[PDB]
Amino acid sequence: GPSPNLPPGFDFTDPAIYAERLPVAEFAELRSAAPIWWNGQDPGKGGGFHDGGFWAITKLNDVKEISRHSDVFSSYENGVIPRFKNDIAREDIEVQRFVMLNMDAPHHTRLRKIISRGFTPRAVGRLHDELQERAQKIAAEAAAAGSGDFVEQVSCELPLQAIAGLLGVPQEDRGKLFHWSNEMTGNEDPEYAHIDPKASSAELIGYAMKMAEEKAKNPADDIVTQLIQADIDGEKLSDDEFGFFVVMLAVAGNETTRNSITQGMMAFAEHPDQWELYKKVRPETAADEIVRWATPVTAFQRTALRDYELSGVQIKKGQRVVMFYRSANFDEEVFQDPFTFNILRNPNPHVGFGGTGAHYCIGANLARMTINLIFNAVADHMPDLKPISAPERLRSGWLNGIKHWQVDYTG
Ligand code: HEM
Ligand SMILES: CCOC(=O)c1cc2cc(-c3ccncc3)ccc2n1CCN1CCOCC1
Repeated sequence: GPSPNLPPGFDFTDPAIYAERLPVAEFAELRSAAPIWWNGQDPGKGGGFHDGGFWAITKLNDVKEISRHSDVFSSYENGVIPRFKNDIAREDIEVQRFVMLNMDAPHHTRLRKIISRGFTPRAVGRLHDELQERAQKIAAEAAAAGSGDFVEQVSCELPLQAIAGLLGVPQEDRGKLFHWSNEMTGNEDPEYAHIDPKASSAELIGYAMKMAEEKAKNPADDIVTQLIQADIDGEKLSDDEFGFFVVMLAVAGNETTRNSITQGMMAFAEHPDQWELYKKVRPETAADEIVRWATPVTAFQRTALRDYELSGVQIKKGQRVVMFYRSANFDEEVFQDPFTFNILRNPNPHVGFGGTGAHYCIGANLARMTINLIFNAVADHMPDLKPISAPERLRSGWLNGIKHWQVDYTG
């Protein structure tokens, strides 16, 4: 049929778009008129990839099919981040293959099995009481300030305290850990143009290898002991593997959950009836609707290892496919009234945590618990908060970020 009604040269990974808005109408146009669509990229404008473009994947069922078929659609070949600075060196993309996220089987399979010791339901549930205490304090301290930046005073700290608590990081080191974590993303935004994620990664790995050495000497009530201890078949994280895991956690669990909190509260501000129902019932289904609505990871990519026919479209070996979770989470064929914010939506088969498959977010339930604890604390301590001014968005081609949002906690 006809081509989609998009501006000439539109690129759905363009950071200049996301600094201003989510391209919600453009995604809906692809879903209607071209659900799998070749997004061409001009020479030098591919965000670190130099292959002419990629396939835009806009439907939830296609996102799931790609995610299940990891034997064909590789994470390792080009990594899963679909946009960097246009001048990034290929070596700086390939160095990212040392984190589990950018590995294929069998290397990913081994690493995932070991790391799963650190994300058992018991390990995550063991954080519930401390994270609930920290959430209440964060909301109380924010409310006491009267007004301020909701992103910084409500959204930022609890995700970072969740990473620190999972890892057993001493309190005197958590300032350093949070700094390194915050220096890992956003470097295409002018506000963060001076951050040095390579230097931060190196500092994190060095810190993490020292922690691995020390925690072998004395096991503690952390997951670190379970990670670096050989099983019957001698499987464990080496010290440097633990380091690359910490680098991966510092990124994976920080600005993702943060942006679900900020955009969850933005949704509540825009849907007062849902906020009144939340305060009354406190339904934990709200966390999944908040993740669906916030879709903190706009997109991850894969690379075809062989020719593959997807929904009538011939994907060719070597081509990239970009899974736009932000489109799939509003797919009219899957969700009843996708553009209604409904905190009771159940079941909620969103792909905010990815499509079901080998790389499905291992921190999904830790993320949901963090969200539920902070929004209970917000409801307890600042039930009448009202926005002061519009959110400032993050210039990124794959992360859907809010840098700042002024709020009157008093109302
Ligand atoms: C709302 C918050 C979060 C969102 C939206 C999110 C989203 C995602 C997505 C989209 C993926 C890729 C899934 C795929 O490719 O199929 C992923 C993977 C991953 N996430 Fe999360 N995540 C969140 C929170 C967290 C937290 C809190 C942690 C840990 C503290 C975490 C750890 C990981 C790890 C380790 C992976 C890699 C898994 C693998 O490659 O096998 N995430 N996440
Ligand atoms: C060798 C250092 O490992 C990285 O670098 C790295 C890890 C990482 C993890 C995620 C991630 C996001 C969401 N869920 C799970 C994982 C995303 C990006 C990641 N990176 C790349 C950092 N980049 C920043 C700027 O440019 C250099 C690369």
